[PDB]
Amino acid sequence: MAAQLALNSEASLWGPYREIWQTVLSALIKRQPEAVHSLDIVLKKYKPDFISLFKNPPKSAQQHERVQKASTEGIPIKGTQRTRILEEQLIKEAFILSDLYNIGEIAAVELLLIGEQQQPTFHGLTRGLVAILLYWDGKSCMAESLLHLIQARKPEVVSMVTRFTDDLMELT
Amino acid sequence: LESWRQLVEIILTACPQDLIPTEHRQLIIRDLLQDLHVKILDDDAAQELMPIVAGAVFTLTAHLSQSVRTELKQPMTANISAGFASIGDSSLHMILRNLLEFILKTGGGFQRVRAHLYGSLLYYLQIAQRPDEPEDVFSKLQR
Amino acid sequence: FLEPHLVRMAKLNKVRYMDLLWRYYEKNRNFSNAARVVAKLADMKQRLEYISRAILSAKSSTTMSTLAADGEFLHELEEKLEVARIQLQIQETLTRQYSHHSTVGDAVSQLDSQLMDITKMFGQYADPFRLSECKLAIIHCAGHSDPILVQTLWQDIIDKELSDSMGNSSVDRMQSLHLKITSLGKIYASTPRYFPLEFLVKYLEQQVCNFSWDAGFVTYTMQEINVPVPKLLEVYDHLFKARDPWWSRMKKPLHLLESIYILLSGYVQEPSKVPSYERRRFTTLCLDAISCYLVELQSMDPAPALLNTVSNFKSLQAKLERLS
Amino acid sequence: ILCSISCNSKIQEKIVGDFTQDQNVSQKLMVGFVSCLDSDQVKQTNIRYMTKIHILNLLITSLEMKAPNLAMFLLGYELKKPVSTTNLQDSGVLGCPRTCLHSILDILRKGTDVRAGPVAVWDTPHLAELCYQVIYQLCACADTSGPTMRYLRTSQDFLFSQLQHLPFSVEESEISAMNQMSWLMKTATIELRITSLNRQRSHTQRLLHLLLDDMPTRKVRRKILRILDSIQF
Repeated sequence: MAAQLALNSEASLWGPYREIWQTVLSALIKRQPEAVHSLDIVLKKYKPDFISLFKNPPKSAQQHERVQKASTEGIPIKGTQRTRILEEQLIKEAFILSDLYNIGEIAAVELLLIGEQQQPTFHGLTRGLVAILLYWDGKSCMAESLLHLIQARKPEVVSMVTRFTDDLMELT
Repeated sequence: LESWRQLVEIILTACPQDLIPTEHRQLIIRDLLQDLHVKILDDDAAQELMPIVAGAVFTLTAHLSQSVRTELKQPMTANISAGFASIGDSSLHMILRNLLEFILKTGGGFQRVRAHLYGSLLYYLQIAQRPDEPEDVFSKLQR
Repeated sequence: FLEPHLVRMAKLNKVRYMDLLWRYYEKNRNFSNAARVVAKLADMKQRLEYISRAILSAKSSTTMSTLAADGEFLHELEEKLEVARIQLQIQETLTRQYSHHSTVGDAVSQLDSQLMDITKMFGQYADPFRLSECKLAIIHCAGHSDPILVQTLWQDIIDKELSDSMGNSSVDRMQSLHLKITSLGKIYASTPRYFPLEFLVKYLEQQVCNFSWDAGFVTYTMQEINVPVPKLLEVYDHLFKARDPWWSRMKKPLHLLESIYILLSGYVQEPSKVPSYERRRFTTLCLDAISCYLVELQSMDPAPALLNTVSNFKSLQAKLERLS
Repeated sequence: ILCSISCNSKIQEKIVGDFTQDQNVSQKLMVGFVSCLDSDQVKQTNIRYMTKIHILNLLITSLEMKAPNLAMFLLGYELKKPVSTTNLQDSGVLGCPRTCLHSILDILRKGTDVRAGPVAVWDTPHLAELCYQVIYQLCACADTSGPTMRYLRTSQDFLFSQLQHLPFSVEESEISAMNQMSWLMKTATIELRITSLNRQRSHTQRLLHLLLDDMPTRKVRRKILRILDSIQF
């Protein structure tokens, strides 16, 4: 507990997935040259997402002793928009469903709270099933972003974009 | 122009005199009358601007007559040169020279224009009649 | 608690601790923090190892990440690596020169112990040693453009090489110089600012007339560094038409003429050097140049070698006409 | 075909009765309309354009004729209660579907420097005239009169952000730029008239303070005069 407070700072958690899209949408679809200057910071700060959309890592029984008990000591979601103390049904979704397409408990709520936003806003779709749709819709935009990035790669930065896409092609 | 005209007239007159500096109110009426006169006296603006500027003139001078009828009332508690400071006799003539210009340009067909200025003319002259005893410069103004 | 244990110990085998920290971070999806910790470490012979380790760890930090700040830090580490490398090669050089210079060793230790600023480096390592190649590299990276400075640096490199090559046989000196020049050129080939063609060619030809070397040396060297034959021909023609009295004074105007001839003959023998789509126009240009050269050769008092050269040029003209 | 049906009058009542008969039918069809407006590919955007036009012209004509008519069902209004007592809410809040109100609000909100601009380039409203008429009819017919203005003032600050742009520089069609200011003037006029008929000083202050205080704060010509100089005669 006194252990994850000394970690002074790190950029963000799931805001990227939305901040990238608006930065990618602005740099590519909106055609802003001051955006592509910031894109020289976004494109590859979030390279582990374009490589593996909905990626996974490694989780063990020692991490269980960090979080102690989720109910007793609330899990530290480092970001939220609508407060919601989480139940016992979410821990059973953390241990099981994260052994699958692997979202994660903290990321299971950020998905529900995004689904809770468009629960009646999107037509005929209930909370749990909106979260399944905006999860596949976030990756479609995550891949449509990567396409429109490469379509542009063949007027100044074109020689910078081409040289960096050749090295990346040079992984497969 | 119609939209603009109506908007301005209505709103400005509808204000419940919340503006504390009346000098600024008369300054606003001053600049508005100057810019208006400048545009209408052009030779490339056909009768389209004849009535719509006429309607705006008839309104702004009516508010100005009430503005100066207020000036003859409000003494200076806020050294006797704070009542006629923002008025300007030269501006009272420049407005008059522009007004006589628009009456010359207006042909007999545009009666509505002549009608909105003739009423704008007198409201400028109810300013020159003496309710109280300005004193001599007002007298030479009629001259 | 592994993470804070690591952080605390690293703040208080710091290298080992921070390395472990960054590894754990990358595994636990925290490579940004890995990077930050690694850079902090870097900043905080043993120092040589620290620098090598710093470089390795920052390379691990930003594999693809183009984070402006971190990417620039990695570029600076590569430029710090540049510093290290240039320092060590030139130190070998000047050490072996000044009876195993002790001051060279001291300076190298200083350069590895801490990262230096441009001004300091320049001044200091100039007066005792004159590291012209290194200075050129430094200015190239920063973007400072001073044509005079660049030329002076190139001249000094050549002169130092020549001083060191005086002991060697003419052929060996020549070869070493060639190799060095070619390598340095390949580094700044794309940038014409840091490669003053006209000056370099002129100075080198002057050196050739002074040391009595082969006429075709310069031409061959330039063809090897992928300098287009049309461009080289243009440069040579320009130098010739400048009527520099230096050549007349060295009793070798005909030598320069023969060097031009050798370049041209080399082109004719292997026409593939020039691109296929430019061959016809280039041939026409050569035919004109040949005409003018012949006219001048004929305005000069006749001599047997002159007549031989005239005949050679006419044969070249005939061959070029047949080609076109 | 939908626009051609709207040509005649009393059918609006029968059309609404059909749409709202079944809960699943009223929702899907109305929100189907909305998502369609949230717009090879050269003719895709073109068709996406003409679709928007035929849908906006439909909403106008159906609105002037009758109330409650088709416009009342589409614009999130309740028909089981009189239109004057509807409580309009933000898209999603309290199970409220993103309506044709929340859709057009998003349309104008995106700082329309976009190349498309107002679709009135060759036609009718700059789609501000529609909003400014729905807001207007609300007050005229007393149907949710307070709600429309209240919402626009508190939730979006729509006029203060829109009137700050002053003269819209569409030289492509000075007919369009003049019309955009025309339909915007008739609205700011009735807005400040009615806010002042109530007792809102803080709102009225900020609004009129901006329009008139040309004095450079943190010779600059007044915003009201710069408009007049953009009107060549």
